[PDB]
Amino acid sequence: PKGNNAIPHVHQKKHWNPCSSQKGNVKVFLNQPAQKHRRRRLRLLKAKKVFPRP
Amino acid sequence: PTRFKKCRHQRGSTFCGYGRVGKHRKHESGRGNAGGMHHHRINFDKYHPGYFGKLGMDHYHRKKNPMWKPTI
Amino acid sequence: RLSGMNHSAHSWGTGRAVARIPRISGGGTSTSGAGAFGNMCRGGRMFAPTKIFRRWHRKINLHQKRFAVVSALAASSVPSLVMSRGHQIGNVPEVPLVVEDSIQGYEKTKEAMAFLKAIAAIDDVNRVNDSREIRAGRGKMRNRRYVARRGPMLVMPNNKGTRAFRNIFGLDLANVSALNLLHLAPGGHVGRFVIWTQSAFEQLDKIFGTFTEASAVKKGFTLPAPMLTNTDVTRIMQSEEVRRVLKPKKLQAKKASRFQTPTNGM
Amino acid sequence: KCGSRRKARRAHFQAPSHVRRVLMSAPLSKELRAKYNVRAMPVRKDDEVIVKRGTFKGREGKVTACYRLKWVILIDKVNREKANGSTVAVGIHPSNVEITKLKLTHHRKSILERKDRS
Amino acid sequence: THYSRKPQVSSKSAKAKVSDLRCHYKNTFETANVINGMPLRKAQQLYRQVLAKTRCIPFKRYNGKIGRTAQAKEWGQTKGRWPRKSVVAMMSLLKNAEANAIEKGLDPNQMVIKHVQVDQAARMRRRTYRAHGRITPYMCSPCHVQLFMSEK
RNA sequence: AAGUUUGAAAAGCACUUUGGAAAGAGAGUGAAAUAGAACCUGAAGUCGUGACAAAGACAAUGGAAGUACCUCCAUUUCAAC
RNA sequence: UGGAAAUGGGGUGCCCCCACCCGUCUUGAAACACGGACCAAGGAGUCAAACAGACGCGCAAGGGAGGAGAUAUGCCA
RNA sequence: GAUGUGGCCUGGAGGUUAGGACGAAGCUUAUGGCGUGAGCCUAAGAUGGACCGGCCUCUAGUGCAGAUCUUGGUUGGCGUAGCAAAGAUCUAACGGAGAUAUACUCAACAUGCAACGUUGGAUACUGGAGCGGGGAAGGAUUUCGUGCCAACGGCACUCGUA
RNA sequence: AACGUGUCGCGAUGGAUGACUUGGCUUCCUAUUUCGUUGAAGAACGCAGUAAAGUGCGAUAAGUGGUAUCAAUUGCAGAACAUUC
Ligand SMILES: [Mg+2]
Ligand SMILES: [Mg+2]
Ligand SMILES: [Mg+2]
Ligand SMILES: [Mg+2]
Ligand SMILES: [Mg+2]
Ligand SMILES: [Mg+2]
Ligand SMILES: [Mg+2]
Ligand SMILES: [Mg+2]
Ligand SMILES: [Mg+2]
Ligand SMILES: [Mg+2]
Ligand SMILES: [Mg+2]
Ligand SMILES: [Mg+2]
Ligand SMILES: [Mg+2]
Ligand SMILES: [Mg+2]
Ligand SMILES: [Mg+2]
Ligand SMILES: [Mg+2]
Ligand SMILES: [Mg+2]
Ligand SMILES: [Mg+2]
Ligand SMILES: [Mg+2]
Ligand SMILES: [Mg+2]
Ligand SMILES: [Mg+2]
Ligand SMILES: [Mg+2]
Ligand SMILES: [Mg+2]
Ligand SMILES: [Mg+2]
Ligand SMILES: [Mg+2]
Ligand SMILES: [Mg+2]
Ligand SMILES: [Mg+2]
Ligand SMILES: [Mg+2]
Ligand code: NA
Ligand code: NA
Repeated sequence: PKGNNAIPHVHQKKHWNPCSSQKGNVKVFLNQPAQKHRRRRLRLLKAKKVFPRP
Repeated sequence: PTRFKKCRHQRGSTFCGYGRVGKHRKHESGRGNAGGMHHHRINFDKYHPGYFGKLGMDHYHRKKNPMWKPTI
Repeated sequence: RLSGMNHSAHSWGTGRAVARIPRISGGGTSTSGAGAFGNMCRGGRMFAPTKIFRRWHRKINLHQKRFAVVSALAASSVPSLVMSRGHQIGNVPEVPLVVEDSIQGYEKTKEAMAFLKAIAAIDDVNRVNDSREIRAGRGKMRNRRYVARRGPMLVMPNNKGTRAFRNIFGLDLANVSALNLLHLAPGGHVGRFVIWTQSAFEQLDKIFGTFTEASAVKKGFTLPAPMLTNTDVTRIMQSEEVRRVLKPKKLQAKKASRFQTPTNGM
Repeated sequence: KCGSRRKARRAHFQAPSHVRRVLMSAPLSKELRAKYNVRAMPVRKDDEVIVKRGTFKGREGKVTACYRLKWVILIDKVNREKANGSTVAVGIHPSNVEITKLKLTHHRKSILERKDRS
Repeated sequence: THYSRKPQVSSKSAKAKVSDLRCHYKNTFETANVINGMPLRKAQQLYRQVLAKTRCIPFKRYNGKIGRTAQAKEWGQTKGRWPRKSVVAMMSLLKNAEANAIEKGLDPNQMVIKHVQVDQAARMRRRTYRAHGRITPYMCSPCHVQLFMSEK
């Protein structure tokens, strides 16, 4: 049976999942802490380079 | 966690709670919201009154910031 | 995403006395006509291949994290809980253990070891040292060769010092400004053995606040109120006030004898 | 250092000839350590060693070959007989032997000067 | 471990064996088993008479739909044959065992066979061609033989 | 398809003898050859051999309760106990 | 105090009695209904997203992010 | 068909507590003991040779008798069906380990059979639209000499396009 | 009797299991980082005292020159600046 549930609209009918025949269309954030570290390091290096300017 | 699911309890039952007669087939009633007026009409009418039709005027380019108005 | 599916396999259909599984095309090799594309076939694709967008990480409420840290710190000050967790504290002078702050001026591991022997943490250090061994199972081939127990944790007020303590095997170092629950309750069990310096011990009150004064560091945080004012319910149950209102004890029937009782009226 | 056991082992067993020379080092005697203040040196042909581990423990002889392809050295006095009566040498890993007298050349003396701990 | 059984007295026994003989295992099984309890000289006479076709080898286990003969009556059977390739192989094995006994310093006229065992060895593969373009196995089945004898 | 994964080290079986040879019987190396060369461990299934149990034709297997014979198994007892 | 006795297990045979071949679809199988020569290794309710209910935990007329930054921090995803 | 279980079992992680060259894992069983049961534990190995058990949490590619299931191996049928188109070989001497190969008795037969290459004789077949002598397509050392007989020439070989 | 059946000790055939792992898969980072008519990628044929495949190389052919190092390479030949030819 189905019963009393919300009518679903989940919007996943395109080839988004990478499989044996599809490249997929996805974006993950597994590099977030590394990129945060890189940005802070770049800011510190740039400040050292342009010292004493703000 | 996989160790709390019904599959672990059903190992050895050969049918996993879907019956010998009806069985577990692919799509026995169509996919998604199909048949809302034909063979799912009772469900749609008793649980979701007002799903079908049109009502009211249209507002083409809605901007919510000019409509912001909270109350206390 | 391509593993097990890099073949041009097709089913032979019925009419040949073989199963309907897809089979490798071609000829001239031992793999010609063999099964393919199936979780039950040799060289086939696994069932439900694993993906990288599984939920690996978790969110936790900030207040719940702070509550857990507070509970671990409170448990670390009960000597019976520390022994139950498994640390060897039999010659320790006092729990919580607080020492002078001059240890930050050490420069030699020999001096650090002398201090540990004086403070009597050497028993736990020796326990950790003697527990070292090679890991059991597959983990020894995956850069997890050795395992050992957890020893005492020494808390410092800042990042200075620690030069003479870094190489001592079986001793952990912590900073009072960033206390870690994974180190305060290893394996999910409370009761870590902690050695405090005077400066960090004094900073604790300002860091964590009291029941009535908010923390200076954690904005708008106070210690949770207890559910019970006194947690000794046995004393309450045996107090005179309760015994005054308890129901009286009555005399019961005598215990049945060894002989069987009769049941035949006629 | 190297947190990968797989990478550490690959570098050891695929090392070139000049890297295997350093890996096949032996400690010096107490008398030689006092004289040069050096704990260990790579083994060289025409050196004097004494065996400290294994069945040939206590034997003495002169190094005749550093094979470097089988990770062994050959000593003249360490040998055994075959079935037909001939004599063959037995290889010993350099970390089991101890050097008792160094073959000194001009380049060798410069190396000892570099590694002096004083 | 070499032999499945051990002689009662080792100093008065001789042994012999052969591996991967390249004779039919079923034929060699019947040929070797018939001499299990016989004296050495009596066993050698029997093999000579089989080659002359005056006595036969009884086939007791692997005998499905073979011919009947009158020479099988002395063994209490009705089916027997004269496998010459197995016989000459067993003749050589007895000579080797006899040579071992003489080297020890025993009398070959006083020796009795006490142990005979024949086992299947690894097979060799050829092919044959059938109707409708089919290819079907065409295999060979060699055998292992071991024995020892003791002096009476 | 296919780990050449013997052994710490080839020390990879000199020599006697039977055989055309393959090999067998001795001897020897090695802590082990039950580690003898694509040689660590060496399962299941199937087969050979020795000893024993018997057994008609009820296809065989199976249950329940006894008995005959065996038992490299366990526990208990061995003195006014 | 023994090559001991006794009581339980274990093995093989025998006697009297009892006893249709497993899995499956089916109203109905033992069936003249289908799949079934033997063994080893492999083999099938999973991951993600939206919603709801029951149960556990924190706070409460408020609850909570996310993205990002800052410095302990330059061992530490 | 639903639900419960300080219910059993498998690979890995955070803790804690132990074991091992006086022998870990794995493997074998007329080795008993325990549990209603999934299973757990001990004994023996005249097996093996270097790792690994219990308990509390966490985690998952986590339990097989059958899918005309997949891959590898084995197996009764079975020494069975058969190895029947193209007429065919016989003899002596050389060669070869391939023989005239024996315990007693004994003259020889009735106790070493069967099979092979070369040469000389004999007897046959192909019958010039030939199992004659040369080429194209295709093949690519199959050509020649010496040696050798593990596998291959569906029987055999001392022979061979091996 | 014989064939056949059953249990135990030993032995064959067979290659599972355990332990091992210079391989795979997945996730991050660094930078003076992106071929060719000045003939590339790919294809062919050759080269060692002994050399089939593979690896390296091109008639200067398992390689010439330079810097560093510091005594081998090895199945067997062969050769023999150490001040580093
Ligand atoms: Mg319904
Ligand atoms: Mg259900
Ligand atoms: Mg249905
Ligand atoms: Mg695969
Ligand atoms: Mg017939
Ligand atoms: Mg045919
Ligand atoms: Mg072994
Ligand atoms: Mg083996
Ligand atoms: Mg077996
Ligand atoms: Mg029945
Ligand atoms: Mg019907
Ligand atoms: Mg049925
Ligand atoms: Mg009927
Ligand atoms: Mg059907
Ligand atoms: Mg808000
Ligand atoms: Mg796994
Ligand atoms: Mg049994
Ligand atoms: Mg699975
Ligand atoms: Mg299975
Ligand atoms: Mg026939
Ligand atoms: Mg015929
Ligand atoms: Mg025919
Ligand atoms: Mg004909
Ligand atoms: Mg003859
Ligand atoms: Mg002739
Ligand atoms: Mg012609
Ligand atoms: Mg043939
Ligand atoms: Mg030129
Ligand atoms: Na569904
Ligand atoms: Na003519």
